Amino acid sequence: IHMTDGIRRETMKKETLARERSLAAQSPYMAQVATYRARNPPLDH
Amino acid sequence: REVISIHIGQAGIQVGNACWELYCLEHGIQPDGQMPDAFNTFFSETGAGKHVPRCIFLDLEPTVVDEVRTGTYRQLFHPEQLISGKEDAANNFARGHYTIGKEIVDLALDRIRKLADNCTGLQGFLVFNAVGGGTGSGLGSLLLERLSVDYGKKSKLGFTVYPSPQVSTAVVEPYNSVLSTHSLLEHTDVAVMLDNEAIYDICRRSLDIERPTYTNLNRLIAQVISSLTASLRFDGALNVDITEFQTNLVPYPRIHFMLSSYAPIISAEKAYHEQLSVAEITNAAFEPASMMVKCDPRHGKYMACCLMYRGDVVPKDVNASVATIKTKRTIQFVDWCPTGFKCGINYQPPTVVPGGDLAKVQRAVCMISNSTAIGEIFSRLDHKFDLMYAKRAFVHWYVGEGMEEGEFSEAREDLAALEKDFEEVGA
Amino acid sequence: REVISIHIGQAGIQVGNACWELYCLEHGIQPDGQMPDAFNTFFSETGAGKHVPRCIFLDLEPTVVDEVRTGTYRQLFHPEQLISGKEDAANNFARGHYTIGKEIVDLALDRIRKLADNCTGLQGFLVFNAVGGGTGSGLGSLLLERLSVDYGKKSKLGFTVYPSPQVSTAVVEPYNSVLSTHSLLEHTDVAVMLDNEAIYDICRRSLDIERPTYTNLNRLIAQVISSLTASLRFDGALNVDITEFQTNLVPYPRIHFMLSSYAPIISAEKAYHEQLSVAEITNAAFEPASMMVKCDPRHGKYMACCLMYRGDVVPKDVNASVATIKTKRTIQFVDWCPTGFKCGINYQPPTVVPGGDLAKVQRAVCMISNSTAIGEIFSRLDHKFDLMYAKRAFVHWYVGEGMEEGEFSEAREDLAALEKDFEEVGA
Amino acid sequence: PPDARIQKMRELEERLANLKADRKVEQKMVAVAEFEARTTKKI
Amino acid sequence: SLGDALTATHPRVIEHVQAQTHAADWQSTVQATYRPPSDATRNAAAYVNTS
Amino acid sequence: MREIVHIQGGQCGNQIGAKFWEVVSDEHGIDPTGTYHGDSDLQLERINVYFNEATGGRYVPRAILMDLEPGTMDSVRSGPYGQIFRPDNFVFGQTGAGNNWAKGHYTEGAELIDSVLDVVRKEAESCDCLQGFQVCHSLGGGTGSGMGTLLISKIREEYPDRMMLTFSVVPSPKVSDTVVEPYNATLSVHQLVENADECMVLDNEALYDICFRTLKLTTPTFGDLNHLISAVMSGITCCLRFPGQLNADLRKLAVNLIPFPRLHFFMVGFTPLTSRGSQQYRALTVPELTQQMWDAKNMMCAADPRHGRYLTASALFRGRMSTKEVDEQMLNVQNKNSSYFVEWIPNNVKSSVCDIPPKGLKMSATFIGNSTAIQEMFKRVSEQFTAMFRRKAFLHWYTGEGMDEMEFTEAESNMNDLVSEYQQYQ
Amino acid sequence: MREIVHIQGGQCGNQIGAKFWEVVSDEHGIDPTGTYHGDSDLQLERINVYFNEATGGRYVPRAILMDLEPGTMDSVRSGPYGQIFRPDNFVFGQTGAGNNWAKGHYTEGAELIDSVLDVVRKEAESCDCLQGFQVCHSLGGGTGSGMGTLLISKIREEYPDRMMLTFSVVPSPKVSDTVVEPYNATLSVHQLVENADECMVLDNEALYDICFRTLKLTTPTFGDLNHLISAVMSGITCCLRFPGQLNADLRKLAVNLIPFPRLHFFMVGFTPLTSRGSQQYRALTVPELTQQMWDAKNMMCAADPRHGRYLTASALFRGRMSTKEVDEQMLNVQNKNSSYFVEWIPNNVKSSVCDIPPKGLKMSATFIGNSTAIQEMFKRVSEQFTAMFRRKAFLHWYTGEGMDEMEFTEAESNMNDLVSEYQQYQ
Ligand SMILES: Nc1nc2c(ncn2[C@@H]2O[C@H](COP(=O)(O)OP(=O)(O)OP(=O)(O)O)[C@@H](O)[C@H]2O)c(=O)[nH]1
Ligand SMILES: Nc1nc2c(ncn2[C@@H]2O[C@H](COP(=O)(O)OP(=O)(O)OP(=O)(O)O)[C@@H](O)[C@H]2O)c(=O)[nH]1
Ligand SMILES: Nc1nc2c(ncn2[C@@H]2O[C@H](COP(=O)(O)OP(=O)(O)O)[C@@H](O)[C@H]2O)c(=O)[nH]1
Ligand SMILES: Nc1nc2c(ncn2[C@@H]2O[C@H](COP(=O)(O)OP(=O)(O)O)[C@@H](O)[C@H]2O)c(=O)[nH]1
Ligand SMILES: [Mg+2]
Ligand SMILES: [Mg+2]
Repeated sequence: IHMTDGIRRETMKKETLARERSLAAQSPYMAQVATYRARNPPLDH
Repeated sequence: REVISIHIGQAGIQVGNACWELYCLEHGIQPDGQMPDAFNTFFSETGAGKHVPRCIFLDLEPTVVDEVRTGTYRQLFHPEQLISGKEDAANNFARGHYTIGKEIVDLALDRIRKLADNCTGLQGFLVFNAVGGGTGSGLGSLLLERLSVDYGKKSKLGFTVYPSPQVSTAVVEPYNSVLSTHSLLEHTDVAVMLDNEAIYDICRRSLDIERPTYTNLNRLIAQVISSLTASLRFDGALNVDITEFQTNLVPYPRIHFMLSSYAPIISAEKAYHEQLSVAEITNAAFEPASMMVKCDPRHGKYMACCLMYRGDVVPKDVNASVATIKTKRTIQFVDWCPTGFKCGINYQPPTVVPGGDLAKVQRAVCMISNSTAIGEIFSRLDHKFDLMYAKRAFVHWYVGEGMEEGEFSEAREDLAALEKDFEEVGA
Repeated sequence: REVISIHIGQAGIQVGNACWELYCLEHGIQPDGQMPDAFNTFFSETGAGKHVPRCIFLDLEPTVVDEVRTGTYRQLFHPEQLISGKEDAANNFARGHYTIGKEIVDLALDRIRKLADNCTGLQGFLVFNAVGGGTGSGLGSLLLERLSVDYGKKSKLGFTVYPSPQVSTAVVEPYNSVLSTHSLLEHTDVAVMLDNEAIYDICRRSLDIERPTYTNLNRLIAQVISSLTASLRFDGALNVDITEFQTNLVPYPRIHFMLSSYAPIISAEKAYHEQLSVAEITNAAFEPASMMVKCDPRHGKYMACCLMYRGDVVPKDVNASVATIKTKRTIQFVDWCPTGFKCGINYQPPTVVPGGDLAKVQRAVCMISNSTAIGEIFSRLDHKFDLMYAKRAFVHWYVGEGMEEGEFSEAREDLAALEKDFEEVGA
Repeated sequence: PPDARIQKMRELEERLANLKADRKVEQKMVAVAEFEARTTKKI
Repeated sequence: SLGDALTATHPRVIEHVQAQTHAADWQSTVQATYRPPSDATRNAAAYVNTS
Repeated sequence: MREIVHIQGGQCGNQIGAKFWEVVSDEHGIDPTGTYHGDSDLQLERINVYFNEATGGRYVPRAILMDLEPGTMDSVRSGPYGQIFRPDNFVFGQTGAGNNWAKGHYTEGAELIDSVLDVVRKEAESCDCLQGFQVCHSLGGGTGSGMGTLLISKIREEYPDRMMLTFSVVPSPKVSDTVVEPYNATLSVHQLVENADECMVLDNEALYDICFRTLKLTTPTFGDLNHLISAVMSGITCCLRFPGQLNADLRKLAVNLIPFPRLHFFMVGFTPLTSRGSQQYRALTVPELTQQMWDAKNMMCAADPRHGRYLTASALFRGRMSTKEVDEQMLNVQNKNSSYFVEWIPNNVKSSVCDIPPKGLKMSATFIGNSTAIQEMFKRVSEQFTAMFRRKAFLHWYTGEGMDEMEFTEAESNMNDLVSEYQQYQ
Repeated sequence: MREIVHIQGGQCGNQIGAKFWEVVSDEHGIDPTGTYHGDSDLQLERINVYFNEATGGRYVPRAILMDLEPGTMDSVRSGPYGQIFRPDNFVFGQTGAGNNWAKGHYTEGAELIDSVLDVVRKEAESCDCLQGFQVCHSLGGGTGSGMGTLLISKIREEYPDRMMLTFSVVPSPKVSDTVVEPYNATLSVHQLVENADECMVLDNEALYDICFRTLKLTTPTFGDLNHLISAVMSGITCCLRFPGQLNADLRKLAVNLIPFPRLHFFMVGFTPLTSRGSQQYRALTVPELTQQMWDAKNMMCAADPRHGRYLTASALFRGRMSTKEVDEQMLNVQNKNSSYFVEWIPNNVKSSVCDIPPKGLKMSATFIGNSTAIQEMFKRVSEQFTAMFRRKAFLHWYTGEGMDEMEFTEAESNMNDLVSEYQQYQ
């Protein structure tokens, strides 16, 4: 039963850590997407 | 105008258990045997308000016989027709034909003599068997041979259930089938094939049951037999007796093996979905999806066809449907036969049984024909019988029973001769 | 007088999308359903200022159907007239003929019944489909046979798409085509052939479009169907109806397969160049380069021909043109039919579509005839069908879906009988 | 008695055929009535 | 300390900057072939209504 | 409408699936926060196939996460498009297999496969018209091959009508990553041949030299390789997501590529592929895509098609084009090198067209080839299997878990029979 | 109008009632000081059922708090929403029972039930139409089981026609606090089977399982369990407090769940219940409520219904909803697993609809199922009782107070006949 509670605690902690890392790493990806989207100009009909 | 029935083997007497229930609910006779002229062909009036089927159940094991004795139909049958052996043939043709058959066949014969004596206008007999088993193969052949000796000129409806090619419950049933066909080929005048996987497909496709037991197969076989006998029991606008069948469906003395079919075959909820006529049931009686036997009639050429119609049919529409079927180019008849058809109408429609899986239909069609695909079935069975025989598998118990190689060689040669006859008559 | 048309499959509903665009444009019907008496045969007038087409779009894949539902013509089509299944049949005759077709055809015929009931002067049906696929061929044949059962007496004009000899898109289309012909033989009344390689060559040669797509093909098919229906739609010097195609172009009930041609097939810039007249447009409609089916009529022999004329056409010119054709020996008619021409004149010239490449022509000719090169096309397809069936390739799909190998051989033999019939007639 | 059910369907079919013939006659009357008015408008 | 799993990987593998079609330019063939006939202005040469 | 349920197993499968979901989310115009931010309305009409709308435009992918070691889930969640996967879809053990098919197929799978079955069922009846199952995993490993293959067997047993499509990576002669590749690979393919509907074989060396020649990259890490695999993965299913001129679903391509039940091993490629310095050379024309599609250097398996015969082929085209040119090029490639195609089947090539090219392109084509030259990879695996099994090396780790040598005999015999059939039909 | 009077027993009952009153006060918009501050007018018309107008918009709960130890009252008064309870309602003994049924049922009940009866009779006669009584207590402690049971019997003798609910928690062997729990539990059940009108069984181990697996909480204190119990209890009487498309009072629920008067032991569940991490990724529909309501792992009792038969069932629904979808889901769940429902009662599910959901939610549901699997826990307690009573352990504390062996023997006799009839009807 102690094993199960330890698994739960580590899972919650690592969920929080992974969320923090993902939010940290999102912004440069958005900057890169903006940079390679600026290359394509939309057409005028 | 009467006919009596005998039952041999597990399958035959179970089919008869279904058939007599169906007949009793046809003629309004309760299981007690009292009704609260047509019944005279199957029932003889006894005492005051009692009817007894012209039936005899015969088997070697006592089990199924004693649950027949202890079932609901206690008072329906006279107890002393219910004849029980002591030990089974054990799926052994030699055992059932020489060991146990010699002492029970006498009782069957001196029972059939008095059963016929009670009758006055006996048209013939109708037997029920499966040639896959042991007791339904050996002692049935011996008994029917003894009747052939005793009567000779009397008709005998041979209703046989052959084993399917792929679906099989036993392992030595090819030998039993071949040894049965040795005698059934030249003893009985009319023989009907009943395959097991074909009925499985019939109940799976149209009857839409995914878990079919033997009871439904027995119910539909009983319906087919009742449809065949309805021209006997009831008067129609165009009636046919048992006698016309031999002279109208058998072109040669050795070729007597007629297929079966039925239509319409619909469940309780399909009957509301569509409305019926005669043309589509005439067409559906010829498609192989409703045939009772594993065969491919499109490969072969028809010899003759018998069509029994029940319910509400007039001769004009059947004649028109026959003309349309003849004009169709999907099925072809043999050159020497210009007309291979035989129609028939009865006024009384087929019945339904509470608890059954059939619907109340205005009219129904029973189809019985003759083609060369039955030769292909015989060849298919013979190939797998010879496949085992090359190593003398399972033969030595038959040998120790008292038999030898001679009848096996003769049976293989007789089946080869039947194959040659089938291939030569089709040209 | 009215005609209702059905479009089956991805090809059928796309050619219907082009065809109904043409129908709306030619009668001056703006895409929302109202005008800004001749329209009565296609558009039913409802309420006040609103027209609904007499058609149904049906398919088992909803993608293209609902894309049409959200196209330019949203309010034009009735919401319930665009039937759409939930899953594709995936190039399988069995999947569209037994498994998924069983529960869609009932709704389609329920809608067709009320569509015809709203009509009063129905001439017949008119089907567009493609047999190279599974959604088209299977349930189209199923619906065709069901309508033949229901109505029967009403004509059914067939405009099918067989796979081209060299250019093809699928792998297993021979099976679908063969089993489609197996029913098109007895259920379709007049069949009008449409290939794809021939129209590709026509577009590349006449319209000099270097990169054609399916849209141009469908636009030309719409041109053909409109030119052959304008006789019913508008008044001319000599009017013809649906019954004329059966009476004058179908000599035997088992021989109904038609060749299509159209003239003048010209672009917008070359209408300036050439001086259009009856003689050369009639002559041009006979060379194989202007035929919508990849076949050579020189290797065949004509039986009967039909000629529709639109625009400023005087009968003396067409009589002179057909006389000059008859005196020509490059093409050969059969001595069997001494008079093998059928003509029809309508006053209104063919209409033009904005964005199309066909120019506004003073007059046009649609030539629909019968020949024996269709047996050559069927023989060529049969060659590669037999070369591929030898290895039992792709059979397991059809067998598992619910079918078996028997009907493959039966349709093969039916096609062989067709080959023999066309060989005999061509003598 | 053996043909009572058959007599019932015979009566059913003959009555339905008579009704359908009457409906066709009515359709013919409607057609000619509409034809007259439309032709008058054209004139 | 971090690895190199965070890479754009779109400009390195699959991209054609000159030949890209912008997502607003996406259209089906039927959408581009069946225009409102009243105001079709996507074709250079067409039959003008001449009363 | 027609629904595809995605399944991810092992480290390789998890990473390639994360890349696949990134590419798909980019194509449908949704940002890594789970909300739609595209411009064209063509994307929204077919997002149900891969996403479910929960609240306020939050489109959640329809995927299952499966592994046994925390590192791979941590990598999936830490990167972008990591907080879009459903937290409950991360069904996940804790002990790890570690290059052992028996461990992942009999012990770990015993108490982990029930939860994944519950998740896949809950997520399967969540949709109305399920089209089939699409899985991507590894074969040389223990967790992906064994547990994933047992899950394949279970979902084939429960769902016997819905289709099954697999992307599996296979061992390689020069780049041999682990040591127990033959034992795991043989049993994986032994189960796949009897249970999987169609398999598309992948290998890292083909991707390696594709990056060598076509892209001329210097250090092509796993990201580029997984992006190429994901591009093909999305190109397979582009018909269900966009309107086209002639649509072809998974069943349409499977009936046009599988003549026999055991003839379901394909090989894949992708077009166009050019270096960054050569972006202006190639014009996006049908002949230019066709010439690269049929080249042996563009194939994604270590099997030369010139050493065998094509049995059936499939071409999935995207973008606005003309059918005449595509069909003419297909006929031309069928006719010239006719010695490389089978004889007893006409029109070996199946074609399909869609009007929506993938983002960043103008038009693309995807090739699926059922060539008989794939038996060379199997013979390569079998010779190593027979040599290493000869003295029962590394065997005790397998028989010590419940297995017997009879399973190895069955796998070797069955795969030898398969290579015999492939050689027969050549 | 129809009036609900609340009765709380023991420490467990007092905490449960405190949480329940906080939740209800939050629903009706009264502040912790006792003054109404809500927005809609629907929060005034049906608040007589729980509160009483004092002056200036001050509403006092219709509750009577019972215990035998000052700690429970002190904690109730100290906590928030503790200044709304009327001090005269704090009926209160001094010595304490202390985990002994006999003390709270024969000795301590004698001098305390008179004040409890006085206060409950004073409040009950104040209102015009009492809908019924409501009791939440425990079967493990002394003052909750014995004194609560004595009060139940006294009320049944005094006001016979009125309804009566019993939210009684039954201790489990896995989560076991007190040594002498079987002695109190069996006799309390023996009295309840004739005294209480209908009983809904709660259990702490089931609540712990729910808060572990579903809510994904790491430290499930008594606050979370009391919150779940309070939400369940508030959900029951929602139709009395708000209009709906199909209303259902307590008697209407009882008549559709009790075919035989001695079968009134229900097993209870609540939905939706989602973790905060998984709160974004879920769509909120009727199927999402129905699939979780019928789940065995969502039930707040220590009895698996899959080991028994759903003899009757009920469902309470809150929110602006479609009756067609509710009926279709109920028919689907009835017809899917036909083996879990009894044969001689068709259409075993009773449904009701309220259009006002709980605060912060758009849809919710509640389940009250009279199953024959409730007899699992009765055997699980009676086996311990028979195992310990056979040696007269701790008996000298019970015998030396007035009780003798006959009460015990009749206790397991009624326990056995109840469980025997429950097994019979299975
Ligand atoms: N149609 C039908 N056939 C049956 C039935 N029972 C058995 N059979 C067939 O009979 C064949 C074997 O014979 P059985 O009926 O089982 O028994 P038997 O004929 O008395 O022969 P033994 O068992 O050796 O005594 C099997 O291959 C079955 O196909 C049945 O209830 N209905
Ligand atoms: N001329 C022409 N042919 C078409 C068109 N669309 C489809 N086809 C033909 O249809 C054949 C394949 O069938 P599909 O139209 O793709 O679809 P289907 O016939 O309904 O069968 P499934 O694909 O299984 O649904 C192709 O070989 C094409 O030749 C079209 O717009 N014009
Ligand atoms: N192409 C590609 N291959 C990968 C990736 N990750 C791992 N692999 C391959 O997977 C193999 C190892 O499989 P493994 O993770 O041990 O499988 P498991 O033990 O079942 O989880 C190695 O040979 C790698 O080449 C990836 O992101 N892309
Ligand atoms: N669900 C729940 N259970 C509780 C709470 N407080 C106590 N319990 C349970 O009640 C049991 C003890 O009851 P007890 O305090 O002796 O009741 P009393 O002596 O009659 O007042 C323990 O096993 C606890 O698990 C609570 O706030 N909520
Ligand atoms: Mg027997
Ligand atoms: Mg299609």
